[PDB]
Parts: sequence; C-alpha cells; structure tokens
Amino acid sequence: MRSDNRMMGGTSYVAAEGKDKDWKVQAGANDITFTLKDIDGNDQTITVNAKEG
Amino acid sequence: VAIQEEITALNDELNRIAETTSFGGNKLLNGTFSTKSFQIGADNGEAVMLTLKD
Repeated sequence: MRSDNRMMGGTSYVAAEGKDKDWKVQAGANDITFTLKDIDGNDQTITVNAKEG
Repeated sequence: VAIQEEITALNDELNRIAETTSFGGNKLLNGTFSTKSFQIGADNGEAVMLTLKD
C-alpha cells in the first residue's frame, strides 16, 4: 500500500500540439480511436467520434 | 493643445488601469492573462477556458 506501488498509478500519454483557445474540432478530423487491452486482457477499441466546433 | 493635454493624461490612465488591475498580484488586463481554464467538476477535464484580452 506504498505510494510507489504500480497498481497505485498508471500511464500518462500527453499530446505535442498546444491547441489554443481558438482551435476547434475540424469537421474532417472528428475521431480518436483508442486501441487498448483491458486489465483483464480483453481487447477494446474505443472510437470517440468528437463533435466539430 | 489644452484638450490634447487632458486626452494624453487620460490615455495614460487607460494604460495604468490595464497595467495595475490585479487579482491578488495576477495582473488581469496586460495581455498576460492568456486563456486559462477554471476546473468546475469533481472528475478531471471538466473546465471552461476564460480569456482576458489586453
């Protein structure tokens, strides 16, 4: 139950593009599929079709 | 010339208001308050962006 235990945390993926207050979801790019494997092991593909604007 | 003298002085006031307005030291109207997000939720990523133009 220490604070360094791996289960106590996770992985932090960060973007590189510093979108400003004026950047808006462009109609063409409105999807961010998240391919990942559940802690159980089952595979999940989360497609978040974002909303333009 | 008289009128201009006052207009110049008032021009200074406008700039002084902008360079002094501070919410506890965080100047608000010197173009330094770039868009900032204020968290308004118990879960993460629930923030609205507030921009204070110069």
